[PDB]
Amino acid sequence: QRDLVSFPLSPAVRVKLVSAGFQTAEELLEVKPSELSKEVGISKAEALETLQIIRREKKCTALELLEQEHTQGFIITFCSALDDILGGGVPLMKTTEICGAPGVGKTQLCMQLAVDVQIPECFGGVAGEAVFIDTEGSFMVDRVVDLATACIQHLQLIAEKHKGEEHRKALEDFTLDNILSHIYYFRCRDYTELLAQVYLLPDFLSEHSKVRLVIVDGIAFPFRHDLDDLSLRTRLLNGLAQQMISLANNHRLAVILTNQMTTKIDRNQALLVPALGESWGHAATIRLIFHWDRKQRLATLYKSPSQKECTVLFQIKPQGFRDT
Amino acid sequence: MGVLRVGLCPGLTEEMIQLLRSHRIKTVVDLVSADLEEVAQKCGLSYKALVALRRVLLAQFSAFPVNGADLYEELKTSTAILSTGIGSLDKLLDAGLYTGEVTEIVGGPGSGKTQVCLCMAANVAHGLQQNVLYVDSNGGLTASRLLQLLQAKTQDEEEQAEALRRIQVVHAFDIFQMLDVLQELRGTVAQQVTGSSGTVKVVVVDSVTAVVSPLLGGQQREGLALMMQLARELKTLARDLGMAVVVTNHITRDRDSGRLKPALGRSWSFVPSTRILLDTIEGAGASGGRRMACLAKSSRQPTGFQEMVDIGTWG
Amino acid sequence: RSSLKEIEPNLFADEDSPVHGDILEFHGPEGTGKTEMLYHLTARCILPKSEGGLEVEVLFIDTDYHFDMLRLVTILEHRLSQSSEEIIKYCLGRFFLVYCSSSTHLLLTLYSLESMFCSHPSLCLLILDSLSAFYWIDRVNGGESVNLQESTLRKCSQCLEKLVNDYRLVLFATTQTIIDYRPYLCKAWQQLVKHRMFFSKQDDSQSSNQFSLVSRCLKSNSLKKHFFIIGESGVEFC
Ligand SMILES: Nc1ncnc2c1ncn2[C@@H]1O[C@H](COP(=O)(O)OP(=O)(O)OP(=O)(O)O)[C@@H](O)[C@H]1O
Ligand SMILES: Nc1ncnc2c1ncn2[C@@H]1O[C@H](COP(=O)(O)OP(=O)(O)O)[C@@H](O)[C@H]1O
Ligand SMILES: [Mg+2]
Repeated sequence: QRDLVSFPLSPAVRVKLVSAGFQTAEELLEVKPSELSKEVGISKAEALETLQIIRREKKCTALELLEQEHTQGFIITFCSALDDILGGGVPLMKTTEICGAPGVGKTQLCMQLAVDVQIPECFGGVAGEAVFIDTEGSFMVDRVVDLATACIQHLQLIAEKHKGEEHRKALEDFTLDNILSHIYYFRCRDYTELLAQVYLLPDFLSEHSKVRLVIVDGIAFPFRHDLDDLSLRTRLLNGLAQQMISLANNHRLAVILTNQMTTKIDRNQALLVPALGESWGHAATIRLIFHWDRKQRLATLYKSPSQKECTVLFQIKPQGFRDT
Repeated sequence: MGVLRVGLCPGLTEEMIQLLRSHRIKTVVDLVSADLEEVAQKCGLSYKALVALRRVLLAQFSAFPVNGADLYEELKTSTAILSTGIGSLDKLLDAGLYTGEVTEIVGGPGSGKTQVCLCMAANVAHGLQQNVLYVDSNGGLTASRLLQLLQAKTQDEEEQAEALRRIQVVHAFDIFQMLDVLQELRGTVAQQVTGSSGTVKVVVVDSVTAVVSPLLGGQQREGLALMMQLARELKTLARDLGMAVVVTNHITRDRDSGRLKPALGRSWSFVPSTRILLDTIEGAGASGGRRMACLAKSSRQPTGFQEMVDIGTWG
Repeated sequence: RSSLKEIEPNLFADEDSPVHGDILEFHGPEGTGKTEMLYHLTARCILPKSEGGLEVEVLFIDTDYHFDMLRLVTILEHRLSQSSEEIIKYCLGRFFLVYCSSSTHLLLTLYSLESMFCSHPSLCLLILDSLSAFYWIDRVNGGESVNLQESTLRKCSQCLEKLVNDYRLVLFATTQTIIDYRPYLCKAWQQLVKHRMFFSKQDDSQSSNQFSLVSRCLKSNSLKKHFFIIGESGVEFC
């Protein structure tokens, strides 16, 4: 017994079918479409499309999942302590969200992750691509060039120190122009454009199967202005989160999202909390917050299903995201 | 009933269905609602064959009520007791968890719902040696945490390797995918009535809110129907096939007008059988694995009892 | 048969007279003592005269699949003054149960169980739990037209009223929530009820046993309030 409500049927065909008095697909499977159309007053096209959509609609256990996640590596951050606290870097097949006060280094982290995703597997990278979707216009090519130059300098240094021929073999292809051609750029100035780009993502990822990272630098800005109806915003945010997690699990990606902080006057001493309400709080697999403390930037893990929350210091150098 | 098929009931022919659908009476519901005398003499059909057909049609479509005592002795052995690692709910649940009920946990961000699900699944798979099916909808599962939890109870590689392969995981991100997965599970277990091993006894849904939350909103009505259908099929699965089903959920408005309440509105409140409201402590002793567990609805024992559960030092 | 004063002084004494047939329904939110109240009513009235009950038979129809054997057995054991292990099986062997999955299934079971009725006359109470569990499904399935909705529900209503008036039975039912209530079913159900009451409970922690009830008696328009206390051994009244 399978109720017809559990199928992606059009409301009209569903309502006329249940008005006829059918409540199981097991007997719709063998009914000839001619008398089917005659009985419920429909044509052949809707009958055949209903039949195919009904008939159209794997067995992986924990061991296979463990093996698969061990096969694919982690995205390096060039911050050793941040890699240690996160289990080895940014995990794949999961949605990661970063919050923080303005001018704290979220865009620098996004740029570094875009650069770091192209490290060859021999050195310990993932060797993939990157997709950058900008909603604020804060993507400057000069900073990316500087970060890539610093990364290639460090990579050459460590390769020379290792003194291994296989390391040299994976460097001539690792040139500035090649790595900087593997970052695909978009720009959505409105939340509708961002949603449309999100709907268009799966085909783009089907075309380019080497992509292993998707960055959406700023999701609060499109949704925090000119939107009086809160329910519509909540529905859009929930749908976007579901689509992003579906994309991450289907294409083996690492979704990176950026958020904003908002002052909350609790008790009498105001403190900063992430924006977009409380329902959005558990829409991301991992949540990270960047503090300021006293002239010292701290990266504190907030929510994760793998590691306990702690605190790690960091700072930004003219070479990019670094530790110490 | 749909169109006439051979084998549905004895003594069926095309003349019968032709005359009945000419008389504006085809389905079983209006045929039995209409008087048997009316169709018998008004249409002139034979009374004996008509009454025999009606009785054999009802009998093969009905559920005959049974006595209570006998089913009680059979349920004495059909049921089972599942322990997770803490007895706070165990004492307040007639000294044992119920296999065949819909229990659920409501908790906010970082509460520990999936941690409870993970530890319970590990305990069920390893200690009691049965297959378990886990359904994830937001990527909340990591196999490293399962391995770490298993290592806290065993130190042998073979046991860890064997335990993992009996935990089946499937990804469903839309309500149609979840419905298809559950229907496939129902069909497979119906086909596996002969077998005695390999049948999953515990079914866990990581998050039922996230899947159905986009479907709500507006002034329409299809989302409520979809969630009610999902609840009905979950209840039928758990009752008929004797499985323990555990789902999670979120909380709603905490303002002055509305107390801390489970999500999905009022209609979802009637669905589950047991509610556990995880919470975090404030002030001294915060952070870490210190979480306050409470029993909101049990419908079997007095409620409103608060306890302590540690996860950081547990497993 | 139709007597409601022998062992019902606490709740249902001074409102009725020995008559032919009646219909009762229950309303209120979740966790209000509904199923516990039905458990009390059925356990108090499933014993023979010598053991304190009425030596009557009750049929159970379940729709929410929330019926629990262990709670009923425990409440029976903790109520029996002569509590023993060998006679509880015989005391509970006068119980009939059936499970329902859909409104069509409910109607088909209703039109099938007449052979059961004619089998035994000892049946004296009929409980239908949560007839409100099939609202949204067919409400959206039937379509925009109101007639296409609750059609099977109207047929079920007429079948139930016929089966309760003709056979001298008593009916109990439970309804969910959507001035203290809202018109939920079709109009065919409002006339059936002989006494309607609402279930309520506040959020006081130290009085988790506290419960409240308010009833409407349309045949007399009498406003009556009742108070009861939940307990492990049963439902206490004061
Ligand atoms: N809505 C939710 N969806 C998924 N997981 C949730 C949800 N709400 C809470 N959690 C879980 O609650 C847990 C509580 O955080 P906590 O840091 O204690 O866990 P942890 O990383 O497993 O800890 P530890 O490794 O020390 O045992 C999180 O790990 C998170 O997975
Ligand atoms: N070329 C550079 N050399 C050194 N520090 C830099 C350089 N470019 C940017 N920074 C520092 O990195 C920080 C970047 O913050 P930003 O990513 O803009 O935060 P947000 O994304 O929240 O606006 C700035 O505070 C700036 O001081
Ligand atoms: Mg920025």
